[PDB]
Amino acid sequence: LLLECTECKRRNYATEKNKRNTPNKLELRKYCPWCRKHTVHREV
Amino acid sequence: KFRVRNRIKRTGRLRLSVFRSLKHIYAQIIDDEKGVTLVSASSLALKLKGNKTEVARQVGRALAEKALALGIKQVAFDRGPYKYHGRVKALAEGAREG
Amino acid sequence: PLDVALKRKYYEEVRPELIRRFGYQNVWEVPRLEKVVINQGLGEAKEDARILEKAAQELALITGQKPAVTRAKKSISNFKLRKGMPIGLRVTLRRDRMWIFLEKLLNVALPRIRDFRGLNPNSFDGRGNYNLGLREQLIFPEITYDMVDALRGMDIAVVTTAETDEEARALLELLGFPFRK
Amino acid sequence: RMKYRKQQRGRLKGATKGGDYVAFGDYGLVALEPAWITAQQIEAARVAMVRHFRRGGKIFIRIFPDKPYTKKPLEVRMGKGKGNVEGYVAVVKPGRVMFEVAGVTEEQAMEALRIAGHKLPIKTKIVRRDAYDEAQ
Amino acid sequence: KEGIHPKLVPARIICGCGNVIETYSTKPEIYVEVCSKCHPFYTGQQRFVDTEGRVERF
Amino acid sequence: YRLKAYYREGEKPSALRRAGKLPGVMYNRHLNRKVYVDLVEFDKVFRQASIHHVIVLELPDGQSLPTLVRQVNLDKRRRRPEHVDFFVLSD
Amino acid sequence: ARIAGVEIPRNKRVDVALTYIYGIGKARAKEALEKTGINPATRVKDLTEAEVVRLREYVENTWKLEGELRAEVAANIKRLMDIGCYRGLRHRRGLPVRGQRTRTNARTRKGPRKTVAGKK
RNA sequence: UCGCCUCCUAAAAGGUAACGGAGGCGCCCAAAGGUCCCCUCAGGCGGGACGGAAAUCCGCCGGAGAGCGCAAGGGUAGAAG
RNA sequence: UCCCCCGUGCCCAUAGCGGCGUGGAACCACCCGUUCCCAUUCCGAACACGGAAGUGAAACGCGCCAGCGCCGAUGGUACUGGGCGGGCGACCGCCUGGGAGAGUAGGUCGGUGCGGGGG
Ligand SMILES: [Mg+2]
Ligand SMILES: [Mg+2]
Ligand SMILES: [Mg+2]
Ligand SMILES: [Mg+2]
Ligand SMILES: [Mg+2]
Ligand SMILES: [Mg+2]
Ligand SMILES: [Mg+2]
Ligand SMILES: [Mg+2]
Ligand SMILES: [Mg+2]
Ligand SMILES: [Mg+2]
Ligand SMILES: [Mg+2]
Ligand SMILES: [Mg+2]
Ligand SMILES: [Mg+2]
Ligand SMILES: [Mg+2]
Ligand SMILES: [Mg+2]
Ligand SMILES: [Mg+2]
Ligand SMILES: [Mg+2]
Ligand SMILES: [Mg+2]
Ligand SMILES: [Mg+2]
Ligand SMILES: [Mg+2]
Repeated sequence: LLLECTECKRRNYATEKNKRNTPNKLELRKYCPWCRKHTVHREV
Repeated sequence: KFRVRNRIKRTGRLRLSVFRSLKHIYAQIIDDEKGVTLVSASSLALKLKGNKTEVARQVGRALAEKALALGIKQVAFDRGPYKYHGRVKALAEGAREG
Repeated sequence: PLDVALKRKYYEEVRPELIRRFGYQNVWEVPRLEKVVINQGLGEAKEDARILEKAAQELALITGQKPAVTRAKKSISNFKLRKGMPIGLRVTLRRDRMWIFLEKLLNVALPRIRDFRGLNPNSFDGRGNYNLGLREQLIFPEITYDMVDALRGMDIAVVTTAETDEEARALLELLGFPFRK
Repeated sequence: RMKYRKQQRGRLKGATKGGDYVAFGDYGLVALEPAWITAQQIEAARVAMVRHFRRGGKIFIRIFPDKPYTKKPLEVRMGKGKGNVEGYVAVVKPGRVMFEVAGVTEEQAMEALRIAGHKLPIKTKIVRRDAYDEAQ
Repeated sequence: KEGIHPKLVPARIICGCGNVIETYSTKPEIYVEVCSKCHPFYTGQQRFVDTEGRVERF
Repeated sequence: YRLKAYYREGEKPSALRRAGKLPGVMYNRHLNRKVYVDLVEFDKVFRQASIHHVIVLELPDGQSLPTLVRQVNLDKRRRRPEHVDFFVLSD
Repeated sequence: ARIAGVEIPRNKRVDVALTYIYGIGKARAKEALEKTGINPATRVKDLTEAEVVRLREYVENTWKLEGELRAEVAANIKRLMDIGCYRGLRHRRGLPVRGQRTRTNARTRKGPRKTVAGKK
């Protein structure tokens, strides 16, 4: 499903596409956001 | 074969091609787009007996002094069979920052 | 160690014997020994928790070297395993480890296969490369009945630096291989 | 017997690889005009010859029908026709040697290859022997 | 030659028939059943007409 | 097998065919001359003596060159030899 | 301790533990244990290795066994299938050989009954 | 049948049609992505305990005929495997 | 200034494969060991480090060979811009310029730069 990474209790959905049966479930990806550079970005 | 060719993944100029023999180590700055070897340095036909890590450091010192002898500061490492290791070219005098 | 007894017998008798046999022209022209590989086919990856990597430790305790699980290249549906992964055990023995393994093999293991009239000297054929199978894996001087669950027959292949088969024949027959004639 | 075929008409233009010489046997039918030689005309001429000189010699059919001749079943135009009305067709350009008879004498060969040319749709020459060769 | 190992301690190999092979293996004390001193050896079969000339004659 | 042949000096192969001449080359690794041998005699020469027998070309200037008839380009349609070239023998 | 071939018995009495070696039965196991000289009722989980090899020197060297015996039995069978003796034929198709009736019986030389038979 | 992709028809730039020929897509992948470092394929010949004639292993010949998630081309090991 | 060797490129098989002999003063490699760095889903086989006891045996270099390969002209057909005709047709013919592919003669196991090391 089309799932968007959020900055951790913050903004900046990062909008990836996960393959939910194959692993998901706290998708964690370091990512550069619009504000406050670099974070953890758990999905949805 | 050692078909490795960490040759042709070098298109930036001033290609420092090394050669780690069983006896010596050779090194030479080649120019690209006009293939002319600019400076070079052997190890055992320059200096110290076959303590090869230290003399491979010393051939690099001598080569970088030869490079600043004609003023070349940005280069690019080579010799695809490298495995960058105890054949050391941890140097000053060449601002590749290698 | 470095003074393997078979290695000493090689370096002190066999190389001058092959020199005085064939009329060689170089010390490196004599057939040296460089490879003893042991393969374990082992198509056993079914359900009900069929682990079967105890045989890897069994082979490691035989030879003295931990074998690698090798994933199947092609997937065929005749035997039901597929998609690469599951099992084939390989170990490769070079110098003194190969020599201590051949000291354990040629003198202790083969003399015993359950009948053992000999080896099969039609088996070299062109390269150096003497290959020989083993029906029962537990002829070796380490592992008897109470360390296994099933019979794990491997096959070894010893490779020489010999261009033909006659040269490797004359090498291994004096290293201690018997044959069938 | 293979790769997908309801293939196009082509065009029976100039003949150079379409026609070299007679290789097998002695005598040979050879075409003088480009035409489509069917499998039915191949079988018809060949069983004219083998039944003319009965239990005779070798009749090499050097052509081979490899082109699906297509015929619509008497209707309008929606796609290619169903294919292979009598079957396949050897595209034959002139100068091509179609049939060769081997070993059998000239009196049976000239009165066999003439029959083959009579069942073929092409005006033909009949060559004797001693054509193009290469060996030293 | 890495971290994991079988550690290959020197090991005499006694046999039953008396031959000792000084080799390298795991489990440094090892003795076996048969090694050399079984090389060309025991009972060979008595042939056909030999036994049938043994059994009877007229 | 002797045979008379002339010297083409680069004069229009289709005009030689119009004349009835069979054009050709006389060639080896020593010489290379375009020729025309007359076809109304070359057919009688060549169907008698094949490519296994040594022809000898007599030229307009004396030369009775030994040769092997090397290759014939047939006319693909309209059956006749269309070009010849002669492997001239070497000494 | 293995004895012959590889055939190792454990935790059993020795004079029937020898029977698991092919070619040794109950009678030879009675005989060639006290013949060498061993108490024939010592459980082989505790058999002295000197007595194991003093037993094995009589086991292997005296009579032929698994392999050299087994193979001569099979070679006797292949020798019997020669041109057609009556005992080598019917080894050749598995029927019995020493006077067995086969009209109803012989399920240990035949099979699995293939019951394809029967009238109407 | 209606959109998209691959050839071909397409006439050696491109484009080009028909209810012309022949196939596919409506996805997938947190490693089948990035980078660093290694390694070479399929096949055939032999030789090898169960082992299919192609499991796994060894040795030669193997320059791409293997692979690249998927159709088809283009490409490609001096990697895209 | 020339051959010898080492790297490094260019043209990309006219230099490749397979042969057939030669090389070891150096160079280069094999080797001798795994303590040292780092190593291999196992294996210092590879990679790497230490060494220099021995050897050119492989590998490589350098020569001869045409067997395979590769290149391959002169011609001449094919094909064809352009023109002009014949053919109810399938298609063909002539002139004008181009002009192959295969084939045949043959050519061919390098050529060439750059920096080192050596008589
Ligand atoms: Mg949704
Ligand atoms: Mg380089
Ligand atoms: Mg009876
Ligand atoms: Mg186009
Ligand atoms: Mg990828
Ligand atoms: Mg095999
Ligand atoms: Mg096998
Ligand atoms: Mg591929
Ligand atoms: Mg798909
Ligand atoms: Mg492609
Ligand atoms: Mg070249
Ligand atoms: Mg040769
Ligand atoms: Mg020589
Ligand atoms: Mg020297
Ligand atoms: Mg090298
Ligand atoms: Mg050599
Ligand atoms: Mg050509
Ligand atoms: Mg040409
Ligand atoms: Mg050559
Ligand atoms: Mg050359």
